[PDB]
Amino acid sequence: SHMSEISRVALFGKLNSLAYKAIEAATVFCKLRGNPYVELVHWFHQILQLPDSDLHQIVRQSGIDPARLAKDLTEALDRLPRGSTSITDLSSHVEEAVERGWVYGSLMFGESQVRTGYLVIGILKTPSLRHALTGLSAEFAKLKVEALTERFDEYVGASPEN
Repeated sequence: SHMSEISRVALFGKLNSLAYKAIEAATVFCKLRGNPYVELVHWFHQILQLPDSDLHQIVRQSGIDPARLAKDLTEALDRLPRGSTSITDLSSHVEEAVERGWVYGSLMFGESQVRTGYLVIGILKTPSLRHALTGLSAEFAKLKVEALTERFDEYVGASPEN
């Protein structure tokens, strides 16, 4: 039944419009490339294609080299398996990141929607997701979750997710 496991419609339904539209864009990109799963690297690459976001600002305020990050994400994308003839699906890590972003957004910040900065915090607080993230770029080892949780507004500045 619909009540055996948490549904994607409920889980992803907690995303704000920027994050959810970027899941959609990531799916379209993933499919064009023939990659078998929509992954964190597709989602983060699509978020960084926008004019601005929490992720842009967190990169800036954390002292990450955004050009290096862009290089690393492009290279990770180019290395994914291609020519998938299977039906595309979402990576388990993308589902898990939304759950952890909901936990921190709703409990730590008292907020009804998950913005991309809460996705970053939820990832950093989960060892398997943090390992996946740094696997995409060693730049993400520069993130400091204690700073990001205590000084969130300073890190996200004038992000449109405000």
